[PDB]
Amino acid sequence: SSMGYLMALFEDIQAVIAEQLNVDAAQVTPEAEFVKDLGADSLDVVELIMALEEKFGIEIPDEQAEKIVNVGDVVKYIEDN
Amino acid sequence: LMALFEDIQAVIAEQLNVDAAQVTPEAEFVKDLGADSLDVVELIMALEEKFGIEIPDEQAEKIVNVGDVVKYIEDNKLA
Amino acid sequence: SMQFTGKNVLITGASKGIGAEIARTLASMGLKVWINYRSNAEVADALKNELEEKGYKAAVIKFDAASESDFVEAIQAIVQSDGGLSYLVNNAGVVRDKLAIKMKTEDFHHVIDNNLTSAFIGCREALKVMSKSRFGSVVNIASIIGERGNMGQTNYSASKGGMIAMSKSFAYEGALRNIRFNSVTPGFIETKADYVKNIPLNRLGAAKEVAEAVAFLLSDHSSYITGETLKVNGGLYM
Amino acid sequence: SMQFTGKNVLITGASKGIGAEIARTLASMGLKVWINYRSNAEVADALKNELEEKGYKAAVIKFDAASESDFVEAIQAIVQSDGGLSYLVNNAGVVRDKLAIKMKTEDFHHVIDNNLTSAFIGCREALKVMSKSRFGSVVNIASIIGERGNMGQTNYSASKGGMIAMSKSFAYEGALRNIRFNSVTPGFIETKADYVKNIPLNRLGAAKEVAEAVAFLLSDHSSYITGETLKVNGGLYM
Amino acid sequence: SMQFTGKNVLITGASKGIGAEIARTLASMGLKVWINYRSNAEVADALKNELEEKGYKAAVIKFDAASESDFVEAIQAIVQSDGGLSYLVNNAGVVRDKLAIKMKTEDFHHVIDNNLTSAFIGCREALKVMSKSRFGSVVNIASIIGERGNMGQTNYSASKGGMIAMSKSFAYEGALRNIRFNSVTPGFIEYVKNIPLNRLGAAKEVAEAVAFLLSDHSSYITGETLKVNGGLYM
Amino acid sequence: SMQFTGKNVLITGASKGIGAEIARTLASMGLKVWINYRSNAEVADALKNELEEKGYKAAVIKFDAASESDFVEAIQAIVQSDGGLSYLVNNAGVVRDKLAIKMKTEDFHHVIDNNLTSAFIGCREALKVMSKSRFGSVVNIASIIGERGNMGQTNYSASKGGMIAMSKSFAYEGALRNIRFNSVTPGFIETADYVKNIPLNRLGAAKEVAEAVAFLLSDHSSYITGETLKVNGGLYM
Ligand SMILES: *P(=O)(O)OCC(C)(C)[C@H](O)C(=O)NCCC(=O)NCCSC(=O)CC(=O)CCCCC
Repeated sequence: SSMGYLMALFEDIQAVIAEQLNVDAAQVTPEAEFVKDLGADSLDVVELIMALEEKFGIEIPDEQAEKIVNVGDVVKYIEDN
Repeated sequence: LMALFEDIQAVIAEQLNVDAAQVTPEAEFVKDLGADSLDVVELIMALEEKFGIEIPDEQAEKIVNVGDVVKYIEDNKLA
Repeated sequence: SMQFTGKNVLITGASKGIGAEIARTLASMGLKVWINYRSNAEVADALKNELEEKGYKAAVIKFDAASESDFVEAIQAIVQSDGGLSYLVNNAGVVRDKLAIKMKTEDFHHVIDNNLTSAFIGCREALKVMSKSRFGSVVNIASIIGERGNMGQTNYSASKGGMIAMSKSFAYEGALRNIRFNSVTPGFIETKADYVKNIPLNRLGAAKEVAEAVAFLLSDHSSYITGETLKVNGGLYM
Repeated sequence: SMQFTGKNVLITGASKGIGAEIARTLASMGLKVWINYRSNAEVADALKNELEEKGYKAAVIKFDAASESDFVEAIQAIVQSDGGLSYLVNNAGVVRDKLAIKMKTEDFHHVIDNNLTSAFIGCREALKVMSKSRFGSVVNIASIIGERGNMGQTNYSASKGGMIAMSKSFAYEGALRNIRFNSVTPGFIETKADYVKNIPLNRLGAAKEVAEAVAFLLSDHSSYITGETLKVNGGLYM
Repeated sequence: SMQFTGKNVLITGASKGIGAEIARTLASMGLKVWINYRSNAEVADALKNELEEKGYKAAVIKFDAASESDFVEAIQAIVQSDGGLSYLVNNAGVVRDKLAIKMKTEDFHHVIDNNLTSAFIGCREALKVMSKSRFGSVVNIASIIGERGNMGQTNYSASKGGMIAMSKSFAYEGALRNIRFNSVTPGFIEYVKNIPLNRLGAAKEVAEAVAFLLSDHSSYITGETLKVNGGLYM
Repeated sequence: SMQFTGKNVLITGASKGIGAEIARTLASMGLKVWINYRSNAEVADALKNELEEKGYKAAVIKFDAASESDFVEAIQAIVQSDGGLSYLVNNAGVVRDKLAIKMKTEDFHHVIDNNLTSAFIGCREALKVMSKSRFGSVVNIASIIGERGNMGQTNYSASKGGMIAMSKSFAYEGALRNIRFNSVTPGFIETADYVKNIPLNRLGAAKEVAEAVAFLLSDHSSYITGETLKVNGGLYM
């Protein structure tokens, strides 16, 4: 089902972010921001986007990726376009 | 005249590691140009090889300046 | 030929060799050239006479470029006479090469004091007289290479490397007022075959070829070039 | 107004920017300029017409400077038209900036092949066609980025640092036949306030300021200069 | 021994010559050395055994350093085996000298592709695998001088100058993670009158300079090119 | 640490800062260090005591490194005490910054004579005392300022750019007898405007300069002479 998929998708995204930024997965909520809340620096975010890009086999254009600031942005992006 | 001086001046300059302008007729090998003991022997043997002469030790000791050796070499080399 | 917005140039140590050809070249490009000499006036006078006979603008000026007060007064005299000074060529170096273990610190002082302090005074006074106009160019020229090979040059290299670095510092200090500072390092200049041996272009350089490199760095064509060292050596060093 | 013994010059990638101003400058000093372009002819045609309307000599020529056969044939065509080729400017180049972690190997190859191999082909063909003349001058347009490197430009810096070094090796191989090879390393050229903060001259360079340095290196005035890298960066790098 | 915070190192083109001596030197200094070979397994296996018989840690790994997939996967395998990769030495260069007018563009392309792309891939992957440790050091080694004179080196100089400028650009990118990048330019390693020290250099003298640039002793040195040539060029 | 065939080293201007850290580092790798100082001896004596209490070999020696007779006699005294002198570090130097238009030739000469002539004397004497044994290594402590220049530092940049070039000519003169000469060019050393333009995003530690000096003295750099080793965190490449 659609929520079943959401659950599983969010769980995959959460684990990527949690290793990339070395934070506990419970800190990785839809509203958490990579930098302000999860201790990322600018390069961490670039590395995070690449880590997501080849787990989910997508290309996030630089112009798109500039606007991806929190965990929910990633969920919406994959789950959309 | 001058051609032999230039030729000899060049040998002296490279042997003693000085710029040529220091190697004037009045310049003394030891006092002005800083030749030490090994330098004197090396320079003698180089000029002897270049010009095919052999200088008596007693006469080498009386060559104090550059003009002295140029004069010695004109007088003693083969035409 | 080359284009110059400025009108006159002072060349230190300009009586003979590279210095005289710099004066000759820059005068033929339309600058009024000031020919500095330190001791015997006759060669400088003859150069000035030669250039004027060829239809150029030239004057002689006696001073010791290693003397702070003498150099300062000479530039004041030029500014009084001409209204200003657009360009400066520091070329008052001396050469005295010895192996380091044979060289007294007096000998080292002799070369460094003369070569570096002269270029320092000239560059400093160029900042002072060039800054109001928001325009100027200064070339610092290193000594011609002394011997074949790499020995005997500890005071030569100290002088040359010091000049190049201090020129870069002047480049920062003059930059906002559009006063450029650049260096020229000549190779073996005819001013034999064993020397030409290691020169890719297979010949000694002409003094005129160095003078035209200096002219380029003074000219408007190098207007975005400052803090540079231009080698004029036929490929001897790359 | 600089002096040129040679009569013509080929400038790769000369439609716009620095390459077009090189063509503008050299045509104004009396050389016949060959304006290379790879795909869209309109801008090159317009440049050629502009120069011809000023009374200068100009022609356009289509080829990809990264293609050995295309470049080789184009120089052959110029030699058939003009009788020879005196001067060459390797200006063609592209950028594809990216942090290295985001850079595909193809992104790296694209810049190397287009920027460095192109200059190899031109330098090699210059050696061939200028050798029987025992005369020529070649300028390689590099960049400050090839001297100091830069974040996001691993590929561009590699291509331009390779160009600067390769040029010196061509200088050695062409020197006996009086074929000179020199590079220019422009800084930030206008053809942002943060980047200007670091430039001592406190402005971006004009394309004309690069072009006139290139002109100097092709001209007879630099006849004892080979194997050099001329910085044109306003003091941004010394 | 020289002090190293890191634990292991990958040396491309490690089977012979300078690369093999870098392996010996670094292994003797306590690093686990990964010996890259592309064709001949026998020589690399002999080196690994030599080092293991001396009480050092060593492994061999086969890949073409100019192949993107092969080199990427090889670093991945080392990270899987050892937990990470502290150090990298790019030394996979080839020398194919010819007069320029006798050089085909495909010859130029092949040398430059091998020499620059291998260093590019190595340096790029170093940035990736070293970033989380916020630590690392990478040395890019130029080809040794292979000519008595100044002719026949247009693709040699293109490769060397390209590698030196590349490395500087990597130094800017890696500095954001305390990853240093430096180059080494060897001279004549085994015309001798043009060498001030009046002898050829030993491969071990290159290896110990490489070791210094990897070691903690060079921790404020990045974007530098270290000449190891006995004064041949200053 | 690092391997040394030589046994002792003289460091000019070694009482504090980078010079003292060179003494500290080299002493910790087994060399007997001679700590030059000119003026007040208490700081130098305290360094010597510190190093001896750490189990190392150290001695102080007073001389003006800009004085030919004083420097020459000091090296003679070390050769008499120790049997010879393996290593020399020319670190003595002063700064007197000011814009050039406010700088008397006096202010220029002082820095030139103090910073460049001292290194000349030291390198010259190193050639003399190291030649018989066909072994030596000499490091000249220069600066990034000598490589790229700086506003307000026409005198310092002249002295350090002169030092860098002069060191290469010494390398040519000492090479046949295995006496190596190299320079180090530190950037901004602790002994955020500055730090902005430094890629490693920090000032260098004096120890980081000292270990680069140690490398160039050590046997590990045995095929390296006439080099200028940048220690600047990427500030200049
Ligand atoms: P070494 O260390 O054995 O000799 C030094 C010494 C003891 C001879 C000492 O300088 C000296 O005693 N007196 C210097 C006064 C003197 O003898 N001057 C003339 C120098 S000898 C000379 O000039 C001969 C020479 O070199 C000619 C050069 C060769 C060209 C023919």
